Amino acid sequence: MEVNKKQLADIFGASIRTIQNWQEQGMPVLRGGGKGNEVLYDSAAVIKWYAERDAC
Amino acid sequence: MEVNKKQLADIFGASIRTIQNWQEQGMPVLRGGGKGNEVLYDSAAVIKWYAERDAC
Amino acid sequence: MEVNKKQLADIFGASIRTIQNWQEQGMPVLRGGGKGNEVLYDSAAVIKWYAERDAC
Amino acid sequence: MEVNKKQLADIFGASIRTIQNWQEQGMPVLRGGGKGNEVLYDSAAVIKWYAERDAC
Amino acid sequence: MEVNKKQLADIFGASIRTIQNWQEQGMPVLRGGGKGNEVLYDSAAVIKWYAERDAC
Amino acid sequence: MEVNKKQLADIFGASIRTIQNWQEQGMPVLRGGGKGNEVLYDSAAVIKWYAERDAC
Amino acid sequence: MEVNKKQLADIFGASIRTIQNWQEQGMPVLRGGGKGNEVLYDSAAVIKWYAERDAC
Amino acid sequence: MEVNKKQLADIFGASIRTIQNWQEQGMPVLRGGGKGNEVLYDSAAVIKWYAERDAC
Repeated sequence: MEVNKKQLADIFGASIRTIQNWQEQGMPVLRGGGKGNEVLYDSAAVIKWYAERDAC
Repeated sequence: MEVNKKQLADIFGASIRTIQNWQEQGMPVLRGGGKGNEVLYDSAAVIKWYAERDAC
Repeated sequence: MEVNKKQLADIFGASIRTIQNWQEQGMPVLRGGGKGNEVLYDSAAVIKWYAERDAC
Repeated sequence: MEVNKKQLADIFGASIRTIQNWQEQGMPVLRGGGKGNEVLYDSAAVIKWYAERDAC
Repeated sequence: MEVNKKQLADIFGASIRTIQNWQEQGMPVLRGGGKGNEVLYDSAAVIKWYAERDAC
Repeated sequence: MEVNKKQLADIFGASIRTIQNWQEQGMPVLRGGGKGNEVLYDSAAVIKWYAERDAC
Repeated sequence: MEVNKKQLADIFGASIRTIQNWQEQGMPVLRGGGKGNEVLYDSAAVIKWYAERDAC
Repeated sequence: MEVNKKQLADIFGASIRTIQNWQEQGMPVLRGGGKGNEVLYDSAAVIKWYAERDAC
């Protein structure tokens, strides 16, 4: 599902700064409008990204 | 995040049948009652369980 | 007060499925204590949530 | 005992999200460590903090 | 979580004698299965009991 | 690529303050975000903007 | 020897995820300072625990 | 801002030695140069590095 940074953090039971550090490490982001629009995330793709970090 | 089966499925980009199927394999359930009760899930704990299943 | 889903729907004169909607929309839930006892609610907090829905 | 966020949550019959919310409210942390090692908690110290929070 | 007497003491950072005295004062216990299974505890229920001892 | 202020400054071999100064001078921003939203930049767009500014 | 989590994984030829699950299973941990110092391990103590998992 | 070792220490309310020790621990340096070059720092990047050090 479509989530904002705050909603993503809550889904992971994590800090917002925990979210931002993951972004720096190549964590996927969705879209918006270009200046005047919050960063959006696909929870499914973030979960897949989190999982493949330590997949064999 | 505390979510229902439909929400958890949305979060994972999965079918409800996949969530039921994960539960049968031992996926953690947060307070979820029995009868007259919808089940609540810890999205964060289900995500933890997910990654550790094919983790190294 | 400490109420279950049945008691809460009762207090709101609503269907249980309606209570399940409010939960999916972000309505506050207590911390029961695991997959043994039901979801619990704080009636006071649910009322404030209900009221702050169209408080602006 | 020394536990991770998921264990502390299991111990309290709570969500991982509830643990994070408690962390923001001043809930004691044993080994926050540093980005590289997850956060460790003193279950005894968290319980003492929980009990002192709604006590006379 | 489901714990034995030794695990519950460690969770409380306490003496097993401390636990046995809580039992006498009415601290909640789980069930088992006729000769073999030790006394089991719901950590969540025990914390709830610990806190209610002088809650407002 | 989509980067935060620190990453952009790292990419340019510049201080974060120079990035803020470029922002005030009309450097393109990708995700302005709400509050609690960090600012996201398009590295490719900031580079094009950089080259145009003293190009002949 | 005294090692941090990254160092113990390398000693074991393992992922960080593997070390964390062992911790969850009761693998010994040292002490520190209180949220600042990383989790520390006694390699000797950890090896004894690894071996005693199915020593006769 | 771009500041020298003495300025950064003053900004942090810290000893120059602490700054050196943070440098050994991986703290970002801006204009480092070689010899006949004193070290410049991005105060904004050092602050970010500081906060994420014991952040969740």
